[PDB]
Amino acid sequence: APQNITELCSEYHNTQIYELNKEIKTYTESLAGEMVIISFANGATFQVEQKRPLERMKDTLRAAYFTGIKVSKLCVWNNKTPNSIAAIELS
Amino acid sequence: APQNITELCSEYHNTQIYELNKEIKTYTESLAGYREMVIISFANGATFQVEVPKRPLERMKDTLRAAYFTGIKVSKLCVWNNKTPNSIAAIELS
Amino acid sequence: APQNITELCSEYHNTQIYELNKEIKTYTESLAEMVIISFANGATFQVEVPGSQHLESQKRPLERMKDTLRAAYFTGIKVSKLCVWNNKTPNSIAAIELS
Amino acid sequence: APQNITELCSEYHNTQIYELNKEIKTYTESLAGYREMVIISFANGATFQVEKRPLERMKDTLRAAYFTGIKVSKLCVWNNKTPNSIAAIELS
Amino acid sequence: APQNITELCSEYHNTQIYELNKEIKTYTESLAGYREMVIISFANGATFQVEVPLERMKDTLRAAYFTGIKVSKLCVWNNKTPNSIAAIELSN
Repeated sequence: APQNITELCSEYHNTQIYELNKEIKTYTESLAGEMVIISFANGATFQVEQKRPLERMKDTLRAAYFTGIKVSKLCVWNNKTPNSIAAIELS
Repeated sequence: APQNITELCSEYHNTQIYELNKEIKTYTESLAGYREMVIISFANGATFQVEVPKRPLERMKDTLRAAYFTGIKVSKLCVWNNKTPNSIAAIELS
Repeated sequence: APQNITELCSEYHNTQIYELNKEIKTYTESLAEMVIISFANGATFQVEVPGSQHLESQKRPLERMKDTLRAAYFTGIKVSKLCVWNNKTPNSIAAIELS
Repeated sequence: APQNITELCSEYHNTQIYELNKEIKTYTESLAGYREMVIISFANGATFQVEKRPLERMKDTLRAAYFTGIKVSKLCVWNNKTPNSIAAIELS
Repeated sequence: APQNITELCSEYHNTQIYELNKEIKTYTESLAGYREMVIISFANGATFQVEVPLERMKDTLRAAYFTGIKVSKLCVWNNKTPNSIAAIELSN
């Protein structure tokens, strides 16, 4: 089984790794019958997107925001606007 | 999809942005049958709630409670202009 | 609609406001369900049971309230006011205000 | 209803109160399934377990007490089990 | 019933106890169908995953990561790779 985010990210289609090593600057959450958007100080902006796994990821990004912990890497779907998160590495 | 709260707000009917840039002064929660009511207010008196003008509603309530507990600044709210307290459609924390 | 705990409290039957401005001194939890909180003055309150108070009290909201009260206890944050039902002993919590 | 842990503990068959006033020294948990346990131990060797949603809640409370170093004041436990099974907890 | 992680680990088949006494250096979570994969790593390269929801264990590891609390021991199926976690002990 894949051992890290780079290996995991290769298993998906239309994805790439963003290496950020930064805390989340802005956290946005909206009712969508919830969409979650995060941005970083350099302006990189990502959205979340299944029920259960998506709630866990939304909780993780929310907690990261409130605690100011560093996001190391994201694996994202690059055919989406903003790009959609497949995996997260905190380190 | 829009990547900021201003444009997201524009996609709902009868909503507006309030720019706050301050921490929640009071957080109130009450039993209301199948759901809890959750009301927040700020130092200038602006009062807002979570209520549809399910799971996502719960998530919003938890975000506002966490914001209250931690004293984190609320940057913006997109709210519906229905009731006072106005219902929250979106939140931005920065 | 009501916009604060005082206005909300008047919508229920058999309630009162309790003015606290204190952190929770004692948190008690039992699985045989019951959550009880107490403050330095001896003021003691319980969380309601699902299906009580004309169905104003139901399982999922109560779980959320239990979460809030436990967080308040652990973090030492002040409870400003409670809206409490007086038809139970200890009085049971309808609403919580944190400030 | 009971107003404290002593009153509630008196309501059940084969329970007893242990007074601790100590922080949790060790927290152990296994995966959901038939072998799922949460086990807590204190400095003096005293060890307890949590044997639906009330069960979830109590496990969460113990885990948070460990993470934070909050003192456990009292436990109401069934002592027809080893480790004794927690019926109620008092934090103070 | 078991009273500690070693006794708990012996209720599983082909498990071992990996002693660590270290904080988690990296936390990775990823979307799969029906559940998220969760992978943790330590500074020495030791890498573990949660799999047989297993939501409680996932919550515990994430909280350990966020708070920097030490993971004392893991009971793992050490035939899996990365090894899958059956139980965790938190101690300092």
